[PDB]
Amino acid sequence: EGVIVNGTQFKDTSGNVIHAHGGGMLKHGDYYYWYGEYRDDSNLFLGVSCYRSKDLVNWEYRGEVLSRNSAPELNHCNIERPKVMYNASTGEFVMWMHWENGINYGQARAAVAYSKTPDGKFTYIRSFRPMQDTGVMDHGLPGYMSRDCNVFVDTDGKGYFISAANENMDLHLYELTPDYKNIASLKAKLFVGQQREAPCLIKRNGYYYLITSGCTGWNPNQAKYAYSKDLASGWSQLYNLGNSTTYRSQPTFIIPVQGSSGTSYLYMGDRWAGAWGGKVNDSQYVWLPLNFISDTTLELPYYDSVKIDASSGIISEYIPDTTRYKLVNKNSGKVLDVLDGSVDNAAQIVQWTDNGSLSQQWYLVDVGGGYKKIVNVKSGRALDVKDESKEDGGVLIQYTSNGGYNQHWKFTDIGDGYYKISSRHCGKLIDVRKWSTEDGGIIQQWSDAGGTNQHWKLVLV
Ligand SMILES: OC[C@H]1O[C@@H](O[C@H]2[C@H](O)[C@@H](O)[C@H](O)O[C@@H]2CO)[C@H](O)[C@@H](O)[C@H]1O
Repeated sequence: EGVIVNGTQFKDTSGNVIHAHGGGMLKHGDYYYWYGEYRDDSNLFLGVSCYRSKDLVNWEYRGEVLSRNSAPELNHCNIERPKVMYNASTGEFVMWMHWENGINYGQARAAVAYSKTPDGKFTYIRSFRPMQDTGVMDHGLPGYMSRDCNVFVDTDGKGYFISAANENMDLHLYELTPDYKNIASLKAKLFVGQQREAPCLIKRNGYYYLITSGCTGWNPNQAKYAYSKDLASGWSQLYNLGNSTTYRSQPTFIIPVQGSSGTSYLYMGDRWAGAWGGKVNDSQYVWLPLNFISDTTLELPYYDSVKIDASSGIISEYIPDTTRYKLVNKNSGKVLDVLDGSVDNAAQIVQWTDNGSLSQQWYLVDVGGGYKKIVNVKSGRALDVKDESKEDGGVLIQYTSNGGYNQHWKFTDIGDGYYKISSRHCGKLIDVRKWSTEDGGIIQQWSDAGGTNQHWKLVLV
């Protein structure tokens, strides 16, 4: 039962709430290590917890790899978004983070630590504003400002540290020295004046991807991403990821989960309790699979429950009720299907002859109220009203799950095993365009006209 429930606080094997907010993860040896920070009673840096696991669902407490006792300046300060990276050369784990006074946010500086072991007590080094010796001034103080940060290890073995500089208006990508413990140079300035936060740097197939968020404090916002063949330059524009609130969370880290079947990229986020006036320690977590439609097209769907099999390297949606269904039209006798049985995103939904194919099989996931999710079997995509249309003739397609109301459907029994499937967005029924009775008939959205082309029978398979 390797299933995770988003919007909650995961519990470790001990039965206690996991506290690794704004944390990250590292895959070394046979274990996945989850680092993170958490405040105390005075909302100050208490410690950087570390959790270990092989299945990525059951986490074991390993203590604080970093504490407020590890250093004199760690006593009364703010530490958030701590990330850990491994060095093949040295053989030691280097840890980066964001440091503040605890009184204010004027000291936008980065902090560094390291240890010979992953779950061992780290030794704090120093806190500083990158390029301090260069003499450069960034808003009153020497050295580039450094708040929200993250680490990345390239294929060539070069370490990288990224953080928000120039009052969180610009992103600075710093190249680290071979030891990962110092900054070697300023690789490039990314997305200037665009004010992107909570950056996550990853790589797939010679393509670098940068998942960022907006700057609106606790309030969740529209997450975005970009790609490039080179870190120095060639970066694309910003493309929206997830919904308008990133499913009520903020991106924190993204790691490749490799297994026998292949590689599935895992997304980590934080549902900050600050949104509803709660303390940082009451923040929940949101884990979702990061899917790659193409080298240039990314997808971040929202599953209320996610199943993970680290061994095989598969991250997909968890369906509570695996019961398969066929939706047969009363008028045509055809069943609900996907055009050309495609698994592509935004694929047109059409009616087709009952041929017992996968494309014609659908799950039904309850999502509160009298509404449900109609999910295709051949493709985990959900039945969706294109562009959240509220007009007659509005085409229906299969799209990535995004918790949108244009993906919620209510079944209204009309008798004899037939239903009127209305959308939650406007209330219009699933309709076969122009009363079509042939294969390829466009499935659309239309007002309840009492027509038989709007009536569907639910059949178990
Ligand atoms: O493309 C399908 C997709 O559309 C979303 O609606 C978007 C729409 O894509 C976009 O063109 C428009 O500018 O904004 C709409 C929402 O704000 C749906 O949300 C999604 O479920 C899919 O249907």
